[PDB]
Amino acid sequence: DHRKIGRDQELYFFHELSPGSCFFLPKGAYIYNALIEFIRSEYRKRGFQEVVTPNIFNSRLWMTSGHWQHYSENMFSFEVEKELFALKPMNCPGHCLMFDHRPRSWRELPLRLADFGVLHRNELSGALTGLTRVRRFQQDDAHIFCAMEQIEDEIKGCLDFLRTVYSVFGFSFKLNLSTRPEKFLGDIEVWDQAEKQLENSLNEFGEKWELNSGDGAFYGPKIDIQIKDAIGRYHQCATIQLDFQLPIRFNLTYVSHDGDDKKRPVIVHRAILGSVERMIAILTENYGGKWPFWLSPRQVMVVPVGPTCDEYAQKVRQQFHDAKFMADIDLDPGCTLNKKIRNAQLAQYNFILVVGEKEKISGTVNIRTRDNKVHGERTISETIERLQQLKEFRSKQAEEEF
Amino acid sequence: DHRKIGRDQELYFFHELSPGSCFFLPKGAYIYNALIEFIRSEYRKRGFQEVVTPNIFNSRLWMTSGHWQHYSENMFSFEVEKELFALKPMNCPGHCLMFDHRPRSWRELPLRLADFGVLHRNELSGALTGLTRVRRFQQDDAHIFCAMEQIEDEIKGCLDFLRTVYSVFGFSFKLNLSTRPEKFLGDIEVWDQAEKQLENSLNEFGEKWELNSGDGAFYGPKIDIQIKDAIGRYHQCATIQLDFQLPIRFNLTYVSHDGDDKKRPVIVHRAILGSVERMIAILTENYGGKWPFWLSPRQVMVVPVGPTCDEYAQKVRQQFHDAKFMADIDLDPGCTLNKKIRNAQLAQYNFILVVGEKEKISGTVNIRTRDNKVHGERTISETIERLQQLKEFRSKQAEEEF
Ligand SMILES: C[C@@H]1C[C@H](C)C[C@H](C)[C@@H](O)CC(=O)O[C@H]([C@@H]2CCC[C@H]2C(=O)O)C/C=C/C=C(\C#N)[C@H](O)[C@@H](C)C1
Ligand SMILES: C[C@@H]1C[C@H](C)C[C@H](C)[C@@H](O)CC(=O)O[C@H]([C@@H]2CCC[C@H]2C(=O)O)C/C=C/C=C(\C#N)[C@H](O)[C@@H](C)C1
Ligand SMILES: [Zn+2]
Ligand SMILES: [Zn+2]
Repeated sequence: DHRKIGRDQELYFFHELSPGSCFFLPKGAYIYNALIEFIRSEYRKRGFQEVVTPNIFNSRLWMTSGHWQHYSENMFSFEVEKELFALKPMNCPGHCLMFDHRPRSWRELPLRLADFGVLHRNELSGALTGLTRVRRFQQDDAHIFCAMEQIEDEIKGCLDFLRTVYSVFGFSFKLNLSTRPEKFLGDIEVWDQAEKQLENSLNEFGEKWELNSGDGAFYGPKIDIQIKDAIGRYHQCATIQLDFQLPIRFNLTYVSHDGDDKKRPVIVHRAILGSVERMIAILTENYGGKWPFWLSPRQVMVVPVGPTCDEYAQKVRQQFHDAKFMADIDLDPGCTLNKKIRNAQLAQYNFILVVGEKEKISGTVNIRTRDNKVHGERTISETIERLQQLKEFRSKQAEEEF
Repeated sequence: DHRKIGRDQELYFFHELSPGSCFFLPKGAYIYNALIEFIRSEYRKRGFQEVVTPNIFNSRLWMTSGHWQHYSENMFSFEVEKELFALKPMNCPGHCLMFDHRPRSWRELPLRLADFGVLHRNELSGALTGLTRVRRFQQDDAHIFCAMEQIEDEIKGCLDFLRTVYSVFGFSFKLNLSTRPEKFLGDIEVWDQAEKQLENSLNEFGEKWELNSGDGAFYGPKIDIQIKDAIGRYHQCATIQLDFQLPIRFNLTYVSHDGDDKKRPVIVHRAILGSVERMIAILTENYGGKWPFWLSPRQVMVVPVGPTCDEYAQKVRQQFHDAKFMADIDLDPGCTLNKKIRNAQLAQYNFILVVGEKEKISGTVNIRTRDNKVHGERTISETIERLQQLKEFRSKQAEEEF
């Protein structure tokens, strides 16, 4: 489904020379960068600070993190000057080094570090499918370093995030709490404070949530989120994961209000999209090829009524292109208006701007949609402004709200 | 000094667990993304199309491109499922695969594909210095696929690209043509057409250039370009490099206007900044920590006169942060106005917004620069507007031009 649309819409493809990795053609790449810019746009508002980290590390780091022990087979390892190195499966330890880079206080907390960095995980070749099961991807990854007392407040924020992002997509979602398992690490009082705060947040949030007892990780309790597509399928995407182990293994510390300087923070792993790749696949199948305007690789199709208008159509497009819209043009003299409009619709262009003598004289465009409805003849400036609003607010039906 | 400035400004650091790879703190990360965004802003105007490509490839690909026989000592390679894979030192072969993905025509040319993808090259620990000699970097990398006859024009565009970017940085620059070496591959006629067109555009560019004979690569002629910093030191960053070998090795063809489907295009490797890392090192060295407002990780410092205004100050600081600016705040009740201002000026904040009771009721701010010049009182909206104009135009002196 999403793969066939990927090839048909010239979004992305796969080659046997890099299994589990994807090739994004300029349009799919536009979608990639669009999603990332969305996440960042929310980061700037929510107090998340993006960082750039290394993609490879010495084996010792993975030894202290616990990957070399429990993840070793999923990691690509190689040798640099007789020392063991590996590509990062996760961004977490690198962020731990960043927190531990200098002394930190309680006034810095909560400290939220976001990373889009490239993750590699070694998946058996037989199990690889499309963008769903991959060896390479960029996850929208942030870690929250806070005090225990702050947890409840950070979680509710973390939920407010989800509900916002998904509400842009038009997804409905369900939540579930996985608590302390049989075998667990660290003191149980910490576990209890944490889980109490988690429950309080989930209840304050208002959504019906499920409790899976003992299904949490040994290093911390967790909230999992599943997304429901248009057809009603569920995909595990978002997660909120507490880690008490990581601060101990990297010996992480802040200076309390008190301030005792031996207090360790709590780590919160969170992702919302999952990975960009995964979100792209799911969205490609969910939208059925019809992309919302802000995500759309083909936003505008300028078509002339006749060759006489070929120049005007060139101007118009350029102007829309200078408005940061993805705007193409159909100049083929050997094809009819209706056929160009229809083909633009089959190619899933959100807006088709038809121009003719009347439009050339008045400096206007005749607005057609993908649906294909008529929005009449408007000035190019009016149209640009309206489209700009539809793009900025990420309207899911732009054509109807025009 | 760029290391010392990186640490003192809290930009980036290095760790023994990943030598040759850099850790970018939120400020350095801002600089990073700002540079990439600049290059993209110029890509959108010049007809460059960005793509996303895999970071690891099968040994077969590198044996096709020639990296296996040539660059293998600088490549990190590892075994997966009894097959050799490697991290990509360069983006080129993947782009060749993207060109070869479907049949193409003269109408599609020139086809300019840009890639910001992460590149690793294996450098000796002893050779590693800061951001200047690294194992990990993101190149601003583009490949132009054009017909031979188009070369002279494309090169011209390339130069115009070079001229624009550097002029934003305020960099003067040198140009040198390297031509066919004694040991060379490809037909000599092709070489002669290429070098002819290169000479022509270098001459129509109107800037003095040096001729280095036989100093070119075996696979093509090239134009190397060096930038001079404010101190008068030259750095090798930009390159335009022709490749006839890559199209042959990957068997790339397009359909000519005349109907011939057997014609190979010419590949043009181009990079303006070299690597983002490298450009960051050079700019850190060049500016002395005094960043142009658009590149500056510290844009705005909000200082309240007294506790009564601590509220208003945080609203201001918030609004500016929503406006996408980097805006900090100095709340310390134990410190005087003048030393908060002086310290902000020492920390190289471009603009210092002082906020009193008078400003709280008026919905205004009192503007002071890094150079300790007063712009007086302006509304928040006005200030945001002017600052945004100065940011969008990437002005070299924002403080003086406000
Ligand atoms: C090295 C250990 C392997 C662990 C047993 C892997 C499990 C399969 C599972 O626990 C992983 C997990 O849920 O990670 C989830 C991540 C978060 C988002 C998506 C999920 C993701 O990235 O897949 C987060 C956990 C990171 C955890 C650590 C780190 N560093 C732990 O301290 C460390 C003990 C993990
Ligand atoms: C495998 C070959 C290795 C070649 C001999 C390396 C030389 C040391 C040097 O010529 C590399 C070079 O100039 O690359 C320069 C790149 C371009 C900008 C920065 C520079 C950069 O990235 O450093 C570009 C060349 C890419 C070339 C190819 C590819 N693929 C060639 O077809 C292929 C034969 C390269
Ligand atoms: Zn994590
Ligand atoms: Zn190249």
